[PDB]
Amino acid sequence: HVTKDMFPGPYPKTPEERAAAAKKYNMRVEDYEPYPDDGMGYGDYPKLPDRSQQERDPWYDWDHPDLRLNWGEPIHWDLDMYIRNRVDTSPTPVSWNTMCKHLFGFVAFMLFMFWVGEIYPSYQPVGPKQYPYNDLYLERGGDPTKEPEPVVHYEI
Amino acid sequence: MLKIIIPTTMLLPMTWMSKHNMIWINATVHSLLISLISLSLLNQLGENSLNFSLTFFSDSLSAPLLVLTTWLLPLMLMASQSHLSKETTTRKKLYITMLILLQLFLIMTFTATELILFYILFEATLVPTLIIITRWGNQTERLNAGLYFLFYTLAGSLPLLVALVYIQNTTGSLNFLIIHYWSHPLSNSWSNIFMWLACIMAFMVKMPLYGLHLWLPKAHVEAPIAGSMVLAAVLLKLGGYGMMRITTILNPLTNYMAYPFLMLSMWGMIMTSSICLRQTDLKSLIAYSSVSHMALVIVAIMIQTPWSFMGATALMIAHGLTSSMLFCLANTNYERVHSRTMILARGLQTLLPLMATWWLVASLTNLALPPSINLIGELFIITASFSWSNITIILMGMNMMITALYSLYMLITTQRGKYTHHINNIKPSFTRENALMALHILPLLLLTLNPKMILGPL
Amino acid sequence: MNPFASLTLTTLTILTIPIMMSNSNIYKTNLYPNYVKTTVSYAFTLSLVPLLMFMHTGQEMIISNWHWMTLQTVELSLSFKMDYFSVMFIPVALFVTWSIMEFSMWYMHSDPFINRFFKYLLLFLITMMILVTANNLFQLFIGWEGVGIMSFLLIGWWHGRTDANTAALQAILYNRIGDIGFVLSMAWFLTHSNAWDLQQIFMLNNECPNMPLIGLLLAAAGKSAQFGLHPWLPSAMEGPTPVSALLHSSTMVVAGVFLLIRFYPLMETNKLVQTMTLCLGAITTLFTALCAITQNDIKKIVAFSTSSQLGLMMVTIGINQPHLAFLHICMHAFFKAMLFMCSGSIIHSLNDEQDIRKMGGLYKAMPFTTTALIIGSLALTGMPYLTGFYSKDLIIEAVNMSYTNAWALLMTLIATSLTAAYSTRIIFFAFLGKPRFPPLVLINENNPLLINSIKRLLIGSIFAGFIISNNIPPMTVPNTTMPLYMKMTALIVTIMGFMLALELNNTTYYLKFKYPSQTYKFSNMLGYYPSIMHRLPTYHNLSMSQKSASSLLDLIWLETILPKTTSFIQMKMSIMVSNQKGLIKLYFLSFLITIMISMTLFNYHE
Amino acid sequence: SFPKYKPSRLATLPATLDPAEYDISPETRKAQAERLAIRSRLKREYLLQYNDPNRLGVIEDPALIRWTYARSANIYPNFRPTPKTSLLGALFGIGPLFFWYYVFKTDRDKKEKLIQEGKLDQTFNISY
Amino acid sequence: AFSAPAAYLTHQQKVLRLYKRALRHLESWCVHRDKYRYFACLMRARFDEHKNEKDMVKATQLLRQAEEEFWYGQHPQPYIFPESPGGTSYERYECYKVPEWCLDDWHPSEKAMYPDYFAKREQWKRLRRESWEREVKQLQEETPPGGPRTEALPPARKEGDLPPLWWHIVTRPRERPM
Amino acid sequence: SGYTPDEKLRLQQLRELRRRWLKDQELSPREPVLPPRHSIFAVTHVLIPVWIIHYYLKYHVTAKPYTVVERKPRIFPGDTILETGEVIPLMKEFPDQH
Ligand SMILES: CCCCCCCCCCCCCCCCCC(=O)OC[C@H](COP(=O)([O-])OCC(O)COP(=O)([O-])OC[C@@H](COC(=O)CCCCCCCCCCCCCCCCC)OC(=O)CCCCCCCCCCCCCCCCC)OC(=O)CCCCCCCCCCCCCCCCC
Ligand SMILES: CCCCCCCCCCCCCCCCC[C@@H](O)O[C@H](CO[C@H](O)CCCCCCCCCCCCCCC)COP(=O)(O)OCC[N+](C)(C)C
Ligand SMILES: CCCCCCCC/C=C/CCCCCCCC(=O)OC[C@H](COP(=O)(O)OCCN)OC(=O)CCCCCCC/C=C/CCCCCCCC
Repeated sequence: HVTKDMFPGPYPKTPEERAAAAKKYNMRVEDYEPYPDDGMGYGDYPKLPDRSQQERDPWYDWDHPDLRLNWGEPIHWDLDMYIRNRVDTSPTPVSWNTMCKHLFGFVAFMLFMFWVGEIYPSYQPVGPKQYPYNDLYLERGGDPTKEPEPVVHYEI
Repeated sequence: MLKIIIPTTMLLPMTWMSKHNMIWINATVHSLLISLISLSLLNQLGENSLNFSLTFFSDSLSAPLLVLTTWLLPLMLMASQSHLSKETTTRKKLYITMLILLQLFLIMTFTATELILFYILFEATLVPTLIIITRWGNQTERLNAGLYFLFYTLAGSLPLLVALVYIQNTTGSLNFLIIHYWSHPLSNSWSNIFMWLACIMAFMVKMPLYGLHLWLPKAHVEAPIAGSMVLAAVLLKLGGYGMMRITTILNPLTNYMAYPFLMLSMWGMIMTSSICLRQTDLKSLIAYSSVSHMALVIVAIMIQTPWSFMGATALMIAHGLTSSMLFCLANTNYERVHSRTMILARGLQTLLPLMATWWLVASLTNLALPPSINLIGELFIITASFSWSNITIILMGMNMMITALYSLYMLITTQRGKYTHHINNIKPSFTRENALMALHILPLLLLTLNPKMILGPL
Repeated sequence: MNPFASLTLTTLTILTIPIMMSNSNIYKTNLYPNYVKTTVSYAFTLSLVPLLMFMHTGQEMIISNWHWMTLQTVELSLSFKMDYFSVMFIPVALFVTWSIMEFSMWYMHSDPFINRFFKYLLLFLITMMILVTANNLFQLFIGWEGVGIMSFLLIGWWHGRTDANTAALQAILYNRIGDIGFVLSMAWFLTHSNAWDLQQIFMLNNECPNMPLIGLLLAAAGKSAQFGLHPWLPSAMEGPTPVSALLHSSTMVVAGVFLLIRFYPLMETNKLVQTMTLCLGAITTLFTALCAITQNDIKKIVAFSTSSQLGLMMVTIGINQPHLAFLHICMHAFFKAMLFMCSGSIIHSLNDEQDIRKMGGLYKAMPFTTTALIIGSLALTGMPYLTGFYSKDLIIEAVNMSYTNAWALLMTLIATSLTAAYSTRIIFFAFLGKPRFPPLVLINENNPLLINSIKRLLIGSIFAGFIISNNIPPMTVPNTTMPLYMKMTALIVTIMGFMLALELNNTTYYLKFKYPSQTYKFSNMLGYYPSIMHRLPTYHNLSMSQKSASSLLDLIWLETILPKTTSFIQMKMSIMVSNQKGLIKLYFLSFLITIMISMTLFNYHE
Repeated sequence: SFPKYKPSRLATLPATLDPAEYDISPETRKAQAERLAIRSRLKREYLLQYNDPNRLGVIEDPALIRWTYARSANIYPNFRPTPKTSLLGALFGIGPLFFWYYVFKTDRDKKEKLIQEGKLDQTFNISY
Repeated sequence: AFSAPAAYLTHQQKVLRLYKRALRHLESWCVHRDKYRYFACLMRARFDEHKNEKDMVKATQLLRQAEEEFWYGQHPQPYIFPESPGGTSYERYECYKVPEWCLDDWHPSEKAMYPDYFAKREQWKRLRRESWEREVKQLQEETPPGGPRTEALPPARKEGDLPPLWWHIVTRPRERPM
Repeated sequence: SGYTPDEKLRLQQLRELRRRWLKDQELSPREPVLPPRHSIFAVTHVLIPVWIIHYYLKYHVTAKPYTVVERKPRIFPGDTILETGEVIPLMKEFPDQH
């Protein structure tokens, strides 16, 4: 039972068109604001604030408690992105651009330290391990018809 | 193979002579019997095909497709009788007649020995589908969908026809056996390039290829449930079957004519999988899923290896079953709530547990959980692509990550969470719907038990 | 006929019987959980016999029983490998599952769907056995994805809760990132060695190249929650406590490590992949042990401890000691499952409270749980002659005495100090001091199921190290000579961690309040890794998949080029052609023009 | 006094840190009253049908229908070819295709050249 | 959750909410009870130090500074009650909640068990059917001409009336349904 | 501060109705009107499956080559072979670093 007028229309130009659009979307005129009139195809649909559903008050009696939505209120263009099973934009205790610096610094420092420790390795003061039968020539792949150069170990 | 064709033609007057309240029972019983008869075509040889006559033959590629068609007809009948209860007797008989004619055309298409007969039947399948969509669809968009379904197909197939007759003037035959035995290489000229394009584009638009796929979401969303079932399960596989038949005369041109189509298939597989992540209509999500899986099939056919051909056959069969099941699952909810918006009805596991189990199994087969034949086909195609180029594992890998995501997303949106408070008309699942889901899903696992029946002639 | 093969097959086969009975008149009664638990106990007792045969004569087998399908030259068959790893892991997993099922009989007593829970637990166990005993890569992949799906279902057990569904999907996402590498390894092995089974792969790869091993390492990093793909394991604590004790602490999450243990002949011949594995394990163990020391949820602390121990296992694999890593898996299962069960006992006693800040003095109020948790913590820290000693101590000594990256060694030592630190945190905040829970006291651990399960795992945590170490053949060369200070390194660093943690915890009794430092904020908020990595890539991916893939391309430009342009052109030409006034003057003039043109253009040229 | 918190797109500004709610005007109070009135009217309209004993089915929501229609059917009628639209379409619909074509063509040319020279180590490469 | 919200919060309401939040986060920092009591008394003294400020502008400036200090010094991992919106058992039992109208679809064999319960259910349904029209009429009378301005609902005022829009509040599933 | 009299009264009425509804959820003593050996576990769950598996392995699986392959037993100096009866000599006169 939804009339054609109720359905979303083109970008509004005249203030009367903006008032009609705000009435259609159940909004105050001073609160209603469309997307910029480029060719992207937004048309009449309002541009709501970019907060996710996690930021909504959980102690309110929402008509849909899991979605935290009320019946009849305008729905954000990107609601399915913000369903709170998904992207969260909630305020953090530590500023963004400070979490990023700390995380990147830690990761880069660990990478550099691993490279340094690779080119300054650690080992015990011992010589190479000695194996009896010409470094086990026959055991590591055979080739018994080549007579390899003998490998000899002496006592010390 | 008239022992399968004639019983369907007999289904026609049996439906038109039936008593007004026995049409569904008779049609379902005899459709199931015809499927049982068609089960005998799976006895195939290792060297050549079953050459029944001068007109019809059966290969190891077409026999599972025929079995799938004959098995899909009774499922379509079961799925259709709910929303057609208010219809008049004559219109119900006309709907069943459309379904029967579609089955007959598909059966003759998959077994034609000549390419022009194949073309004629493969175009004849258009009329019943268009009539079903534009007459028994629910919304006003169906008309537009029908137009998009028609011309997109014909703009691809009219050049092919020309090429076909041209070939018959050059080699003297369009018989597939003669064409295979007397094959000659295609030189590198502009004429040969345009012949290749004429021979390929119709099947490309049938798959559909990414960029030529816009007809599919419209047609598969606006159609009634049986229309969507037959469009996703069988009619998309016409392109793959035709491509695997026609590629025998296109070498060695394919070696470099496949590059734009390979790039389109891989990138558009990523793109359609991504599109599935932000979809408000549940049917459109399943349609874009079909597009991604068919892009995989296109890659497999284009790289032209035995492993890729086996993977393509397995993937086509598995996708047919899985996508038909998913469309039926979405249709149950639509019939309950009369809306296709995915977030309208939520928490359905609390209200319908067995249907939730069916949803879980269907979404598990969609993401190709091993050892399902979905996974077997996908893995064979991925291995062949890796042999073709080691970098493909990137794109394919990304696809495997995205698919599961959107698949589980669908499940989590419909079955989990809390139920919508104001929706109070969700009745318990009928025996018919549960039987439909079981008759979809059990053959999938049974085929997993014996996978060489869907692996094709290679 | 040498009962080894029959017994090994029967152990796995009898686990599926309750699955087949799940549609009988035992799944609808209250006797189903006991039936499943008894089946698992019988399976463990039966599996004890092939282990004895192996310990006597070192008997090993492969059984290729069913031929599934054959490609042109590649044959795929249902084959089981019954080597030392399988016959050692099966009894340990069965023992832990038996204890955890008996525990769940008491923990989940009020759940209306407890039968489905046990059915689910058994399905996970079956998939894990399929993973462990597989002889070809396809069967292993079957087990891999089976345990992944079972973990997804068990994490979202309370499916009306949004966070559980989010955590389940997160686990699936990270595991799929690992599955990419698994599939890469499978494709490389089939196209280069013409096989997916282990024997031919070992024969045909004497010097394995980088790509298959890097794919295997990516799969292992996904499955064992290493630093790049770590966050899903702590979030998997959304499930019930038995799921955390079984799947996400001791049995399933070692699977990735197990994978690298399976392919150790190939890893033995590649230095670069070994170095990558060592560095990945070192950073993982350090980062997770550093996150664990400030957490307030007990399940989170135990999960980060599990992740740190998995990092230590990866380090052990990286220094070319796979058998030590397998021994550590077996040792860690016991006390990790016991620690999770003790945490669950505390949670159930305090009305489902999980914050340690609201747990006061349980040392006297919960004596048996206190004893079990103390023994488990001592075993986890490698206290001498307990279960954890016989693996962790040798791992630390082997890391000390090898030609290895020095930074990885330093991070391993710091992590093994932080292990004792967070163990001290758990004990100090949960058991010492004065009560901090609500005044209505319902503390009660007097239930035979809980006591018996924890007691079995406790006997294991005390004696299994000695028993297993003295009954296996030596597959490694012992470090007989070492400087005394490097022989005591693990004990010394554990003692320093203990003392420092005790001091910093004792300072909390003072009447002084200070705002936290940035280092504490980094530790508590998990390096900010979930804060950034779960917001920026997800936002960009979803926003691009709407704005560009769906709207800009599919709904606008693809429409614009082919169908809309055709419609526009045809409509304009129709308007041009059909709009004539119907005046004979105009088109008879047109006829004259046509006649003249046809006489000049076509007729003059003959 | 204390280090300042600065908001970002994915970590927004808290309400208690918002200057706009600390300097208020009677116009703002009137706007808040109007907002609450609109919300209350919608809530009453919904609750009247929700508690109706003779109501069976789905309470249709015009906002949901508007959202789905705007996301699906209202997009093309509101599209104009502009420099931004044309540039973004060309980039995101053509650039990836040629990027991947160049990558794959280079890789396959290298592999083919290696195969012609007979140095690729194709031993045991039976299945393809 | 039960009370209808107002159009805005007053200054006193904001001060009290900040006081509760600050005390909760301080308890999160001060784990032990005696230390928490000491610092909570200090916080209460700091709060009531500026209780008698007659200049409202200075009061809101003080509130602003206090909220900035709270955001700087908040516990990143504060204690949450297990069933609170951030707790570990927040929506644990929502999957066990089944709406009452589902009972209308039970097979008569299922309803053959529990006869007395379904007789009581029929009585409740009769009461709701008899009360609906009076509820609607009362709402029509009591509503101002320009629509309602708050979400508050009136009580019953007549002889045997029921408070309008009571069915879905009274027939809540439960807090622990199964 | 506090409730207004209207809010208080509505709360009392709703509370009375809700308490009645919760009381009505109680079950009368007859509400669930239902309409109308020791060691057998070790036999049906261990013995029968092991019989089936042993039969299948002994007479079907091992009827084809290379289906059950065991790694060969270890041989040490001083051992005697069961089949041939051959003995293996000792180990080269240990230097005896006692
Ligand atoms: C004998 C030969 C061997 C020699 C070994 C070395 C010799 C020295 C011996 C001792 C060495 C360490 C002693 C303890 C450390 C201090 C502990 C502490 O908590 O101090 C309090 C203080 C914060 O306390 P708070 O905030 O008031 O506590 C909050 C409340 O108490 C809230 O209270 P709560 O209840 O929540 O509990 C808080 C919790 C935790 O509280 C915290 O969150 C603080 C975290 C501190 C512990 C972390 C240690 C692990 C270090 C790994 C670092 C790897 C590299 C990372 C690089 C980052 C790159 C950006 O407290 C604990 O549970 C205990 C913490 C750990 C105690 C056990 C210590 C064992 C591990 C370290 C010693 C190893 C011993 C054997 C060594 C074997 C080697 C051969 O921590 C610090 O400030 C110092 C931490 C050190 C961080 C240095 C990183 C650099 C920072 C500036 C960066 C410069 C940027 C330059 C420009 C770059 C441009 C790109
Ligand atoms: C939306 C998706 C629709 C479906 C996608 C279909 C994909 C079709 C793309 C066709 C693939 C290739 C076609 C022909 C092969 C080579 C094309 C050419 O670019 O290559 C060079 C050709 O050289 C130059 O490029 C000449 C061609 C330039 C004129 C062609 C116009 C292309 C401009 C783009 C128009 C868009 C077409 C698609 C409309 C929708 C190779 O040099 P050369 O060796 O000498 O030619 C080989 C043939 N010989 C041997 C007989 C001589
Ligand atoms: C290999 C090619 C691809 C590699 C991966 C690249 C990044 C992939 C980006 C994935 C985008 C998917 C978008 C849609 C996902 C669904 C939405 C979603 O997941 O919701 C976010 C959800 C909610 O966050 P919570 O913290 O749990 O809060 C809930 C409690 N309130 O969290 C998530 O699940 C986010 C998971 C995304 C992970 C992306 C980052 C991983 C990057 C891995 C790189 C490291 C590689 C490791 C190498 C190992 C060494 C060999």
